[PDB]
Amino acid sequence: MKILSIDTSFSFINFSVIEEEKVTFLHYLKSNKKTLELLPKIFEELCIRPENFDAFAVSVGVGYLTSLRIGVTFVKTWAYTLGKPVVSYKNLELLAKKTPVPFPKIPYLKVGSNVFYQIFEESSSSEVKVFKGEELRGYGISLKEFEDIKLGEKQFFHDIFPFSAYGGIYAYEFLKENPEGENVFEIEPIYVKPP
Amino acid sequence: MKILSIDTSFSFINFSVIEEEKVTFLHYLKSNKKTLELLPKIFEELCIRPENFDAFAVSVGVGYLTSLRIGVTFVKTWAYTLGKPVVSYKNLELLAKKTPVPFPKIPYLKVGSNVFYQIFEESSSSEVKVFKGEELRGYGISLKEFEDIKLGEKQFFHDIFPFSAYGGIYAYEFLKENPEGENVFEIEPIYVKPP
Amino acid sequence: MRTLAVETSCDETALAIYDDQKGVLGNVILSQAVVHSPFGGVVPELSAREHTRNILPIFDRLLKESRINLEEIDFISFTLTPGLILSLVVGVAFAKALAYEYRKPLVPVHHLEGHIYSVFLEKKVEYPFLALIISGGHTDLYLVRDFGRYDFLGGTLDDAVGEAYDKVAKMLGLGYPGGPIIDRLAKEGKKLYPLPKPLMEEGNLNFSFSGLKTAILNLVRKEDIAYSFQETVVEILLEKSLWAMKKTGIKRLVVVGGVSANSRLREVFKKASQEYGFELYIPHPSLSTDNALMIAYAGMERFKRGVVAPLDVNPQPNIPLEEFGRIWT
Amino acid sequence: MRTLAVETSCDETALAIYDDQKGVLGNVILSQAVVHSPFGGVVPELSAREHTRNILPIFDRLLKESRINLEEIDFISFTLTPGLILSLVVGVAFAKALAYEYRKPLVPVHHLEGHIYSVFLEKKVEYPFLALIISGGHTDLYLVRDFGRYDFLGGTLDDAVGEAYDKVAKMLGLGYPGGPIIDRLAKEGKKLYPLPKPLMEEGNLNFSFSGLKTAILNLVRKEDIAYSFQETVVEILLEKSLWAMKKTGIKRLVVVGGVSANSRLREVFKKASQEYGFELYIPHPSLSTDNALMIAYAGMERFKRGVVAPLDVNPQPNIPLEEFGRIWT
Ligand SMILES: [Fe+3]
Ligand SMILES: [Fe+3]
Repeated sequence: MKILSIDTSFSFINFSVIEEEKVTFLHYLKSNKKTLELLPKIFEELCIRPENFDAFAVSVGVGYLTSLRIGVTFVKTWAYTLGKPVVSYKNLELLAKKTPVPFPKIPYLKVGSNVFYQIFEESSSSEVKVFKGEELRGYGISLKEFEDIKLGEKQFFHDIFPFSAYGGIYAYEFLKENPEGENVFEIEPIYVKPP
Repeated sequence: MKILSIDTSFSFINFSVIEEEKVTFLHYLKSNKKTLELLPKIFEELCIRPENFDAFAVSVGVGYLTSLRIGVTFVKTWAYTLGKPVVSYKNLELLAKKTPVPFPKIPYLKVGSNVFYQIFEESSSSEVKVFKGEELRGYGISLKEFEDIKLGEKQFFHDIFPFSAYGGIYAYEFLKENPEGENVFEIEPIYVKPP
Repeated sequence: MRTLAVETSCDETALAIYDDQKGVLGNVILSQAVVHSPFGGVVPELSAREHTRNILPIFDRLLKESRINLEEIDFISFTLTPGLILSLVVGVAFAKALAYEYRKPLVPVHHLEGHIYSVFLEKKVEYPFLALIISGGHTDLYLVRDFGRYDFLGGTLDDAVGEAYDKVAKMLGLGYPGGPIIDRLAKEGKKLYPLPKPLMEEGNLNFSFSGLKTAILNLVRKEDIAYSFQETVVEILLEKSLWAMKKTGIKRLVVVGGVSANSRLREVFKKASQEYGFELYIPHPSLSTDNALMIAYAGMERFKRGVVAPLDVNPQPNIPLEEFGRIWT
Repeated sequence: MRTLAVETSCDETALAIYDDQKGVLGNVILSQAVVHSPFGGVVPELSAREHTRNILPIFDRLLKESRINLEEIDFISFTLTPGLILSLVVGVAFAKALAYEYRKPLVPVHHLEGHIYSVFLEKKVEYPFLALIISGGHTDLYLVRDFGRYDFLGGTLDDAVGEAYDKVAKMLGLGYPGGPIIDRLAKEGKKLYPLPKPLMEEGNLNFSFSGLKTAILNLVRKEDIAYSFQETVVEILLEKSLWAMKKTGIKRLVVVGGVSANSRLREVFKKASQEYGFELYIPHPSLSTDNALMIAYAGMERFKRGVVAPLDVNPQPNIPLEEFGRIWT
């Protein structure tokens, strides 16, 4: 099983290859170039070709909506035309699940002027919320990029957290129990705010 | 400050660029190619040129000794000839410092037939030890690659942990207080066993 | 040769396959009118979401209806500019995904250039000719000397014709789409009240329409109002077109864009061509509104001249047609 | 033109700069004899650590003594094979680091090819010629028809001469380096005891030396033993060399490698060239042991023929000289 996993949520675009249940390739670039300047030229530069993969994974956010729409459209087009499974994954869920701090876990990411966060307990979780300054109980989890933003009683900041790597490992697990993947026509970025 | 950070400890070779205190580039490849087949051709493919950096960082392990010697020699040669600072960093220290599990922390990595581990308390740490099956108190920390190996009372496995990214962030912090870096002639892989 | 064309510049998701020997091999469109109707206009973010959602199902229908394999496509044509940038990027992403996957060249098309070439689908037009483009945010006259060679002659100083129809219908309270509703109320108008024609100076090829919502407020059956507004607009369009032929000496006129589907407009321009003896080309109504077949035709013209885009080509909200033609031809 | 040469194939870290018009511009070596001495031989892992540690300080000395800038180097020469692979990779890494940094070509050299060309540093030798290479794990005869064109004629079926010296000295209890110690005890030998010469069949160009540690045990002053062993070895080397000249008809002989520094060997071969009238080339002793100048000279020969290595060139513990020459020339 060889999976191409893509993350276009932030200016640190990144993609991974998952094989034998592990990351065998990861490319991560923080760029001010526009998403369509980078894609698909960056794939050609790294000799990444969609026909070489058994399955695809893609972040649906939270993240910047235009760059999410662009990445999701690349991947859906490849997965649908090649008849290959595709798995979506969620950034804040990965941040909570992969960070071994105690509950409650408050992963958060900033997109434009909004700080989006979500609250994870052991057996339940909230919707994605928009931070307004509220005092929050528990452990904030974010990225070094957002180190200046404090949520919860304590904060942990990942120096780096390439969502495409974690999403690809998750997709690998997902496809063991659901080999058909998720419905390709239904993959959409997560929308928190209305249009 | 633009740092090129290199990790040749394992078959997942990886390098990062650190700027403005953050990872702006990371390339991570699990390859069965020999270290000198990959270096320096992989740099030419990614347009990475040593004269473009202010400083260099390199892992001294623990890791495979020949691939560590090769990476350290690349970086020392560049840092010395360009007159740029260089910072070494240690893999097991990074694994402990960056994983928010409780103390004691037992990071471990496998190299050939040896499992090397180190014990971290809040204010002291052990030497790098060789695991012989002993029951250990505390939280084991390793990589998914080594998920089949259990140390300590609980285990945490990083899906991915590119040492060059964490080492480059550390080197960035290091150079703020010690702008001259470490003595380039003294950078050597960590040796645990005798020759 | 044949191309798959992609058009997502505004509020319609359009894909088509065109073969320059066999003609239309496939053609699928999905309008977003229903979803924007409650807001009284196109909402950019919502339009982008709709393109993202609808483009794959539309493609699936296009592939099942055409029965064509993507390996048999010679190049991907797509609209690069102008339009809503949040919608443009969806079609470009889709076009570049297929082009990279199938190792096919990319050929960019300017949306108004597509509208010009929508009449070539039915009948080739000799150069040079005049193009009146009347759709969306545009009411322009161009002198087309060759493919890629478009001289801007005049445009609207305020509202385009489409926006005027919407503002008028909303003024007297009516559905958002504006166009169809006024063309149907106007068919029922008995008396023709006089309205003032704005610019209308000797040799001036620009347009103004917002100076009609003023005289409209100075007022009667809503049918006579729709009828009177529609007559004044069409007359302004014709006179400006006539002046452009006299100023240039060119007696071929292409009338394109969504407003070119208006049945009264078609009467008045056809009549004038009969009375004045100039050649008139208006597309079938199915080609007056946004579609990807017109993108395919202009893509053929540009490909045949050896012009392809690099893989990192990036859409932009508004490159002028004249400049686009120089850059890309 | 000029090259920086890198040699880390065994237990000496050697860097040199050679200019084909100006001669030696720099030359620095550091032996690891002291560190391996306690183990009675070269320890591979320890040797690799020493190269890693010593190569940068040696370079710093080379740059300060030569005063040359790396921008002025035309290409990097380096030993690719044969040798200890854990040591080889250190010099290759260093050579490839500089080549990539400074955008200079890489030119690989076979270590025994370096030994052949160590005499060209003092005097060019006409082709074809015979090479007796006597160093390390090698006691070989080659017919050199041109640069890169080496025909293997014979080699040792057990111990090389260097290993024989070490095994003999250890046999009668002495320091590890073996060579120098026996050459100095032998200078004090009075009586010459007879020892059996192994192969020594008519026209056979192979070598055997381990059949001497047997007759040695059948035994007297340790000085007479060293003297008798040394005489038998040198005589075996000479007779085999003489037979090779008669079998090939070629009367030019190059004698290279560390054992070529032995003062008794030089006497016997020089005498034979005087008595038989063949041309003999032995390098200055400073060039008999590993150095990078000989690597530089062979690197010049290969570069001048247009041959460079790709960036991903990989060392190997043991490509045969004959095959290496065909591959790389
Ligand atoms: Fe349009
Ligand atoms: Fe040697």
